[PDB]
Amino acid sequence: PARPITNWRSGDVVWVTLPSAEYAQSQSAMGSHPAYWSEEATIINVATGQRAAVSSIKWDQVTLNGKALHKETHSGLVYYQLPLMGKINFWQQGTTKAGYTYNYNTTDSDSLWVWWDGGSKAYLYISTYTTMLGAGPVNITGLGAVGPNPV
Amino acid sequence: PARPITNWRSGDVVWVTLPSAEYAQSQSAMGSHPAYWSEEATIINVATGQRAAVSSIKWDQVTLNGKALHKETHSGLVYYQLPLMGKINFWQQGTTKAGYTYNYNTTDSDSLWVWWDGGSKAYLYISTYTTMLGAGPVNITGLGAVGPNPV
Amino acid sequence: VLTQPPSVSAAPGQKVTISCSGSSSNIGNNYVSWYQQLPGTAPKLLIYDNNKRPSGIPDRFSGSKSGTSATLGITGLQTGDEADYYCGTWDSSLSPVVFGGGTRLTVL
Amino acid sequence: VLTQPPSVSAAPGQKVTISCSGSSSNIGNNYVSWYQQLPGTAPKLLIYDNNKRPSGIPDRFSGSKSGTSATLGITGLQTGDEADYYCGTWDSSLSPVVFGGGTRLTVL
Amino acid sequence: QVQLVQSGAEVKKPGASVKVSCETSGYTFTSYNINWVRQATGQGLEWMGWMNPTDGNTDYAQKFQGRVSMTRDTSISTAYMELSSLRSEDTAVYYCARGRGTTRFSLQNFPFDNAYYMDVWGKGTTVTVS
Amino acid sequence: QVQLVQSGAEVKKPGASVKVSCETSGYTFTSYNINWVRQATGQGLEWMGWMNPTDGNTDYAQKFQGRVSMTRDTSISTAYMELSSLRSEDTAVYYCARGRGTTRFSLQNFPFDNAYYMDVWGKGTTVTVS
Repeated sequence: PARPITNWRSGDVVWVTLPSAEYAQSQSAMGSHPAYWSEEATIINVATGQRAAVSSIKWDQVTLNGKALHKETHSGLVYYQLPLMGKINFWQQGTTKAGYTYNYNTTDSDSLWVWWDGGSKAYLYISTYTTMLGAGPVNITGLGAVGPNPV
Repeated sequence: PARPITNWRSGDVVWVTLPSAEYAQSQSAMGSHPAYWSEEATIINVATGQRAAVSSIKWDQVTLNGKALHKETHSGLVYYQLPLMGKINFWQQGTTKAGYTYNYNTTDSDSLWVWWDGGSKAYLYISTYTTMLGAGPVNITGLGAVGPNPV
Repeated sequence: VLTQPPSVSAAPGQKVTISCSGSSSNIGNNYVSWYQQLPGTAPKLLIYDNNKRPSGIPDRFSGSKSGTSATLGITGLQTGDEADYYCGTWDSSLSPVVFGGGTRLTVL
Repeated sequence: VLTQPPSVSAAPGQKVTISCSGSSSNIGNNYVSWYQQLPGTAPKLLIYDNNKRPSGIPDRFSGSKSGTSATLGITGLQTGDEADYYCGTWDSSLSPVVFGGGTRLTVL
Repeated sequence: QVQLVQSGAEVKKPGASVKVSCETSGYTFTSYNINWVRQATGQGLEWMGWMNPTDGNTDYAQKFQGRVSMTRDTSISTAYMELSSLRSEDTAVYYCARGRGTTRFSLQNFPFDNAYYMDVWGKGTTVTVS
Repeated sequence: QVQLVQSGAEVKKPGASVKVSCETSGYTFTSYNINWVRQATGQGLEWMGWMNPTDGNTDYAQKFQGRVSMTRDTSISTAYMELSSLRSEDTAVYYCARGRGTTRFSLQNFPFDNAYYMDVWGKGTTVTVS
């Protein structure tokens, strides 16, 4: 027995890899702000050691602290929210070339937004400020600490 | 058998807590830039699950990828560098109010600088831009991914 | 600059609040500390940052910053609380240390 | 604005480089792409970002950005490499898409 | 795959206006800027301006401002360029391209870390004037 | 513990200058700014200026600029204040305090997230003028 990847609690550490990430100029579920996204991203729970592809997770069954994730149906597409404590730390994979989020100046907290089709097609989104790492596609690794439930 | 806390490889995840952190105006082993530092900091290796107090570690025996950490003897004080990939993610403990580093606009990578007395007295330094979390003392939790050896 | 009630009175066991109010460049942007000054004594740090208590200050004292106005709270009044309380914050336009007018906390 | 050699020649089996030169607001601050144009054909993306090859571009092509000057590299020259190569980057002062003068890759 | 099919060659008198077309396929049309690049025969490439095919927003180079109008038809997924007051130095091949990257451009709003490249090009449209 | 011992009361004629001392103990003197705060009898607190006791850098309020000079003596760990051109409205208690926080102040250099408070105070120096 081990805690599955669809089980999260506050204080967990999430490791996300976004191979061939595309730069989105304005993401709907961020307030129309830039983001990187990949179709075949991978999500890892660092403490437990469990990992799975983002596109192969039933995101309506993912629970944080035993409760379902917050969802936003912007346009006709449903975006799931995975809150973080602190900012999302993303850098170009394999290189020490870091990226900074849109709210680089503020004391706000970031979140991992996922679009899920309902079958097996999921996109992982990371809030960014500009094309500091490139216009895409670019391999990107992220890192974050799982935050509390937005109530 | 388990990998000790004085054993690091690139890609490890470090969880640091800085209880009652003081705001330093200019840190010598940062380019004379602000920092938060704590006397009773704790260091955790998230994947392995090992943790120890920063003041209880022989920092001349801490090895990254089998090689000793880079040291800088600014003034009469020796500071040990633990390189990171990406920026150091630090926030107020227990709250979702996140601090941001000095190089919040650059693609640079941060590091965990440790002053070690040679006995049992160690200070953990986290780069910061201003008193965005306060003048101190303030409980601060940090998060980072261990980077490659600076050659 | 930072406004503050001239005086505040309360029952010898009742919660009472002391509130300042500044501009965007005073309180909405920076942290506001509180100072206690007994009559005939030097001022003493009461609250630092926005809601943090120094070692020695009893837990009945509290503070909070909401907008451009910040308040000082008490849980229970005692005889030794009869003092003068001051606001202090950072002014990015005037001076790094600005104060309020003060407030006398009396008993009814 | 972006300087570029008018012509570049090399042996049919020799490594050759094509280098541009910009200002601080051209190359030192932004990413520089490379485009290949065969005679009588539309331009084709050769290098995006600074050293990134699209799907289809052989690994012999390479690029690198060091300062305000960036270069285009080749590992081995072939018959089909005889084309015209252009620089492209972001200019924060003039236009988001600026080009160089171009360069003809001939054979000796 | 993704394609950018343009119109045929045009012969125009000096003083008229030429409208060139660019049909797009294989991708969501209202997702990437449609660029226009000019190249005089014997000269290098020259960016003319992009156009966001979702709000009609366009941004011309400071040489054609007042002589070029870039429109859109999202129903048929066809981008357009118009060039009026055709001078003698306008005989050139006009290219349609799809750009990927940052779209916000101004004199001083984002003076660093700006990546934008043209991924898929057209075939060119030779517009001669005489 | 850390202490701030000041000088005794001073009586000055109108037009002279008063020097007020502040000895430091219990902590590294060249590590925190030394603050000076005035309080006229019957009036509230008022910041007079700080001084970095490691470079001599000082920052006065825009009311005493030209009448106050804050020096330092790191050998004996004593901070100094001088107030010249004593007017009638200068009879006040002068306080020595130790500040903790950001020490960089400019009109527009850091217009957000600035925390600075006075941690340990002196006992006051009653300076009367008449």
